[PDB]
Amino acid sequence: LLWGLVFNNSVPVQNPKGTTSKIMVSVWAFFAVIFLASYTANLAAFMIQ
Amino acid sequence: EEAPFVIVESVDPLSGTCMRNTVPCQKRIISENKTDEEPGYIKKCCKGFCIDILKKISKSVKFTYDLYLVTNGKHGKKINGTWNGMIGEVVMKRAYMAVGSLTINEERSEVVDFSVPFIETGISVMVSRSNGTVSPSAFLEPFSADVWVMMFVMLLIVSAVAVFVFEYFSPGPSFTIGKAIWLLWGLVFNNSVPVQNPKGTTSKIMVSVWAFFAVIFLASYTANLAAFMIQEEYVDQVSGLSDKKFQRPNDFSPPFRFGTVPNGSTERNIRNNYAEMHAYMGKFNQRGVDDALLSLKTGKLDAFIYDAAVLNYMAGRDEGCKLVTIGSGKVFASTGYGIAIQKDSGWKRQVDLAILQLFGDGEMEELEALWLTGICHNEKNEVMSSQLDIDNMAGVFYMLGAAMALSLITFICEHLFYW
Amino acid sequence: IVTIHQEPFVYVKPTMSDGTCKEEFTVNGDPVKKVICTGPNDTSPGSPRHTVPQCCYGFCIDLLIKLARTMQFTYEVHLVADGKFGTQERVQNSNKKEWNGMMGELLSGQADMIVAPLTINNERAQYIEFSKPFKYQGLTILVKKEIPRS
Amino acid sequence: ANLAAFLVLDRPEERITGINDPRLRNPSDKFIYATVKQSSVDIYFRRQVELSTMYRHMEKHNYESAAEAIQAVRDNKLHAFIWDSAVLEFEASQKCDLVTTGELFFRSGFGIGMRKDSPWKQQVSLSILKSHENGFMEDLDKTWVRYQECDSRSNAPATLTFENMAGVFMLVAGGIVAGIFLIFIEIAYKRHK
Amino acid sequence: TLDSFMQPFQSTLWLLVGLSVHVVAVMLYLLDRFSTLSSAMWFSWGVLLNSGIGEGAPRSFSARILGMVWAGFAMIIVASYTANLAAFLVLDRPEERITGINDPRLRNPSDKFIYATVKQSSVDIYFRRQVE
Ligand SMILES: N[C@@H](CCC(=O)O)C(=O)O
Repeated sequence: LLWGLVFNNSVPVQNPKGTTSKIMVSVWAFFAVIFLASYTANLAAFMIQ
Repeated sequence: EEAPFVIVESVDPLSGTCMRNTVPCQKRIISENKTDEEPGYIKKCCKGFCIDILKKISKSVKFTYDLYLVTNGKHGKKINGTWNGMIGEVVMKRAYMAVGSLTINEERSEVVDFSVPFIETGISVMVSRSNGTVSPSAFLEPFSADVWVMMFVMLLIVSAVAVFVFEYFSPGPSFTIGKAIWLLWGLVFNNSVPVQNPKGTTSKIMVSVWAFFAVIFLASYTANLAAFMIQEEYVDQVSGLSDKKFQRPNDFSPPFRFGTVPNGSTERNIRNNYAEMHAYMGKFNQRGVDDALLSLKTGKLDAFIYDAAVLNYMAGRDEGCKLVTIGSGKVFASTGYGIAIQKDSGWKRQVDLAILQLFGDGEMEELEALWLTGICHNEKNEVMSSQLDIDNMAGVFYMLGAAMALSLITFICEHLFYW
Repeated sequence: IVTIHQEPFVYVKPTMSDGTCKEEFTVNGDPVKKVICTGPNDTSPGSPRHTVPQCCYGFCIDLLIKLARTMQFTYEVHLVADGKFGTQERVQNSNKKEWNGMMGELLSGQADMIVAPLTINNERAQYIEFSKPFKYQGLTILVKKEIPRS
Repeated sequence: ANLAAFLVLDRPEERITGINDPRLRNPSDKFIYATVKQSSVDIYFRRQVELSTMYRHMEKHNYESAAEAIQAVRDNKLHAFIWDSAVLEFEASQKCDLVTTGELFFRSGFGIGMRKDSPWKQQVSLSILKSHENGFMEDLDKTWVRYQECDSRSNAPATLTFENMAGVFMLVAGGIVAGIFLIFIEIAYKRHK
Repeated sequence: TLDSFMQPFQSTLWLLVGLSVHVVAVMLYLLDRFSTLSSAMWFSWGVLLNSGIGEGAPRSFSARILGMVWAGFAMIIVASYTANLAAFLVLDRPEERITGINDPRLRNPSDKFIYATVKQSSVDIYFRRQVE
């Protein structure tokens, strides 16, 4: 589950049950969207030089 | 003594002389006690763009010159019929030439012969730069309404015909058109609105191409959104000295105040044409360029009328960048400076020929680059470090407002249709 | 008075078949004022050496009409044959030096005034008198837009 | 990341800027420029000895009139045309395929010519000085010089048009003609199995 | 570059986007019920967090219309947020330092910009021979 969310997504996965698990998954998804917006800021510059 | 066309420096602290590229000026003070007499004999040194022009003239017309400062008036106005000041000093035979920032109008040209102009000059209002808002509904800017409606009709057509015939031809409830519209909206929107996937090879084949189009659509869309969510359009306060805001200040919510320095060419030019404007300006008359500039900066004034060249120079060479001239370089009654020569003289032709030769030589450009360039004269630097305020996002919130209104009306519509 | 063709200042449109300029209104709503000229033919005086009445109007013509109204004189405007602004040919081949074009026509006694975009400099002001500038300007360069199709 | 990079920040920095720019200093045969023969710009252009060689290039080709020069630069023949500020500005305003670039130099207005001695020369000066601060010249300039046909080149962020939208629309619409073929072959395979 | 990750967006914007999710969730739940509640709240939270939680979608018509545009609103928000944080993470630096000897800063020296050299040396001699 945690690999797909960080990777941008779509690898089919089965979601857990329980409020605490979903609460943690929400923060992990926030970290994932943070991670992948910084990552793709200047990739074109690093793939050219 | 004024803007750096001509400037006066005091005596050297210990040398008792004046440095290179400098000519000594005489100043006479008569503001002391009138007991016996005091002809204020003081010697300072003059320097500037205009004294370089005088030097270049006198280095080719072959004469020598003494300098002397006027102590009667700034530039000279007709008070009771006696011209007093620089024009008065020229017409009273006490001197011959007048060099500096003298303007060419009808009266002085009628009383004193003028040479060809060597610089541009005119009337221009200078105001403090005001803040500008961002254009709402900018979220739809990096697109065209044409391609918007094209995406609409394309989605509708392809979804309906393709997926309908694909689900009906090839062998959970049956595939309703509601599922068809719901699925295709999520894929284009980047995703996650939960949806139930169809069955059949042709439907998945079409969904693959639609997902490719969706990923295409949203990578072009998010290419320069930051640039479109930042740019703001400024607005000019007034078009010029022709709108109702300047000509008729009586019918105005809290009154717009403007004024200028009296006893000058612009004052007479305004008094001759605009009566009520000058009558209103009489209350807010300033007493100097520096005092008026600081009063306009602090907020006590919102429009200043003066000569265009010196205002442009002050806007360029200013601490930081706070104020700017209106119209971005507009000039009303575009006149020029010059050199006053006594009536019925002979040096006028030689002076004009020397000035035209200096023009044809190109030295004027070098002198301007040396004495007329400004720092803030360059265009504004790149705009960065934005904050993304509530304006551009409320522009999008309006969509949720309209959608909630539509939902509210459709609810009661369906409730009435049920009965 | 002699004038020269210039894109923004003076226009030269052919007159109507009757002999009068086709009165055409402007965008502001005022009738455009036009004067009839006596200009050379289509190309030059070289092969078709013949003058033809044409129609003239523009900024210089309006200023000319304003002056003629304010100081009450009359005029008969006609174009210049050489079609050149003016230059002082001082070639030592013919042992003589003289001006050509508009200034050559003015100095020779053909005309009395020049109402046209005539500049001001040393050589021209040496021989004739120049009035106060009626518009300030400069020298610039004109190119074609690249229209980037990257 | 790469498709946005070619969709933004791609344009020439600027055109020729200065009069002393090295391209005009050393004129080659690829970069062509000229002016109108027998005129003041050529006189001032032949008095600058420091660019005398450039005048040689200017001596190569000189047109007969400014209209011929604009017609030449119009049809991709001449690259740069040096002329007056007002005429070129009005041409760029009306004719919307050309752009004036550079800073002004050798500034000299237009004056009415006249004879060596005449009373008309004495009072036309006062008449123009009176008629220029009475709103007449500004009105004439707004009437005959101020048309403003095209818009401007305000900023760098440029919107999109129906250029690639047609391509992506064709790419989308292409799918169904193959989908119907695949559906027919699927029915054929279901018949055989 | 600031040491934070909430910098590209104002605080009031954060408060508004935090209230909007709750408002739309309550509206969706009420409309779908009176024409599933906790499920609607998870749906409204997951469509914004882009996470895979959220079991089912609403069956009401107007609720579907509202969710359809709420999803696009959340995506526009996420896209704008991603666009601004890269913009301050690249292309932010001074153009260049003083370049020329005749640069206007040295031409008109103020009290804020200070510069000096070694006394009794050749640079000062050549620096006092330039009368300009
Ligand atoms: N240059 C003006 C004085 C300054 C002004 O009035 O703006 C004059 O000679 O009268």
